[PDB]
Amino acid sequence: GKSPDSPQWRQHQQDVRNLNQYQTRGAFAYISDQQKVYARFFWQQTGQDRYRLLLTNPLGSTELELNAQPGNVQLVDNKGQRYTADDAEEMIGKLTGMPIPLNSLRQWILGLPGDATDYKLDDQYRLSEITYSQNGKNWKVVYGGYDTKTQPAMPANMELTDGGQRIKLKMDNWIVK
Repeated sequence: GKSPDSPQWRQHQQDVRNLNQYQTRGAFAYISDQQKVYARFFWQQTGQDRYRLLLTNPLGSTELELNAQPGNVQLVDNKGQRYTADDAEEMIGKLTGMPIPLNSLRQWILGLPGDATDYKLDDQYRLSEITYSQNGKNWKVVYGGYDTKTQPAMPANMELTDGGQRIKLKMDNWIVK
């Protein structure tokens, strides 16, 4: 698609990084041969390295609560037990069985490649696909329709796959500042 070496893509990156707060919510789905997790999610982010992920059950209870800051991450599991560790990815994988690539997601959920260098844009110069190798772990990110009701537009449909595990995100809306 559209080349990343274009003023439109540079402008989009700038507009997203110029933001200081991001918040979205929607439907979350984690699928693997070991487990299937369906829940409503709430993602709140401040800057590029601080965020909160909340997964709530259909009935209203918390299935997962994760708050992350560089080198400090707190997690409340599906049984309500709270833990603190230094790395978000190791922590979510070890405590819930869902090895979600949170460190990368804090960039990808915003429509930015982050540490990834292998990616492509759609006709509107918006992130469309990403291939990220993380220790033999090739993550494949596919973007669906964007939320064009915000400025800049933000991702509203995302699918992440590792070949085995699959994570689906569908955002109802966003609030950015």
